[PDB]
Amino acid sequence: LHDFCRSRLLDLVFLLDGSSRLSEAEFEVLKAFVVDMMERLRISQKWVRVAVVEYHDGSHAYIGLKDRKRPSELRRIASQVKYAGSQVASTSEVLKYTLFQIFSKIDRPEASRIALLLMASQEPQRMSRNFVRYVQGLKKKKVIVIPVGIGPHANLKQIRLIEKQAPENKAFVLSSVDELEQQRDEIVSYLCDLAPEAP
Amino acid sequence: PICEVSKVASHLEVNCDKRRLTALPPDLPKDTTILHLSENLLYTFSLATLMPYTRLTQLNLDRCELTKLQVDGTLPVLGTLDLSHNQLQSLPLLGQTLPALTVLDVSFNRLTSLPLGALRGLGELQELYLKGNELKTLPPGLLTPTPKLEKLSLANNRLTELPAGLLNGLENLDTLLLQENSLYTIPKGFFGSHLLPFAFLHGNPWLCNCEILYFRRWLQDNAENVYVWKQVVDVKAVTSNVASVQCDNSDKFPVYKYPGKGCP
Repeated sequence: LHDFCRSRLLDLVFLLDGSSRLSEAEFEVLKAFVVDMMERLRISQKWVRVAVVEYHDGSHAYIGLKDRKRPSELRRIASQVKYAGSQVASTSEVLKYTLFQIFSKIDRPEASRIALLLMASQEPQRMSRNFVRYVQGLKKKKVIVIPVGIGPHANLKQIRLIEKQAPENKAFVLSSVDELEQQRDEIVSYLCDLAPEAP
Repeated sequence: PICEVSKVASHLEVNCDKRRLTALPPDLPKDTTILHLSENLLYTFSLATLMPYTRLTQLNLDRCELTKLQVDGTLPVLGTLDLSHNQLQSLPLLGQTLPALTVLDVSFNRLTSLPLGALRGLGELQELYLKGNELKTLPPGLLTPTPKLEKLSLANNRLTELPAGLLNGLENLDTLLLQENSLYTIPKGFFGSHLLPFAFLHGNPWLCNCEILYFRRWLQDNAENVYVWKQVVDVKAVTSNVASVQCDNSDKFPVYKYPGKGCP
């Protein structure tokens, strides 16, 4: 567990891209990134709660924030996320799910709320109608949305939309899934910095 | 000794889950805000025993095989009550006991019917979960005293009919779970002119005649708001699919595509 992120209070949500842009091997690295990401976070009901959601045309919820399982159990489910590899990875559907189904109420006002969006594709414009409204809606609920771009096929437009509305919404643009292993120590330095500490 | 007491932030949370407790343990701290009593041996339970704890705002009595919940006394600041997966054959009135209740979960029980004005007094209520019961009908003006309601779960029941004014007054409704029932039609002017982001209407034997015309009109304008709830193992997925709403007339034909042949 991190030395900086032990006394932190945070509710983290993992949104994994399930498009065909990332191969089944590249998606496995993304999963390995998430698992190693949680190993350095103090996973507990009092401290840091996690949520793993693999999304494509819809959203598959593997782990919920209100789940009462050991951190070892939560790591296996994250490492056993089935590769979808769909034609379309709707980022608007997963955020609409995050705004209404996951962040409907403020259960922990004493803790920060971060939605880690892992994107590597670009949904059709027919689905990007209410994207901005979903982003500003999470801002009103005080939710720091952090876009994580992987590769050249990442939705650069939707990245800029999130970063321009809130000052805390910083984005991560990577060229490959192998850069996740390099930046894993840096993203946590920002994730935990936005979270309050415990007396 | 047996129960765990932790100090997170300002409030105090006590966890007494899976301890073979038959009743409320003695010498509990009065400055408790959250009480966990999940999975125990509670035959009956009275809310009056929780009165000395005036800091309590959240309660969990799920999976305790509760047969009767006696509603004595009052809890001014209680907002969350969980009674899921129990043996409740009747829904107790929480109106005059829980005025600040915002979340109520009575899912996977055995509710055969609901009395008149079962939610009267729950003005601050926002969510109601009645999934996995045996509700066949609904009382008139059920969600009337709850205008701030946002999520309604009536899924996996045995509902055959629906009140036309069930969603009346709801201006904050964003989620509607009505799948896995025995519904055949949708009442005229049921959804109104309110925007409903989520609507689960699949798994129902919709009788596609001339009465379902209004339903099709709503599905064609709100196709982006129709979703499907499918669960494998513990993985729960929600995907938009307007074609899920299918006619009972076995062609596996989507309701929103059914042509109005012979209806004015």
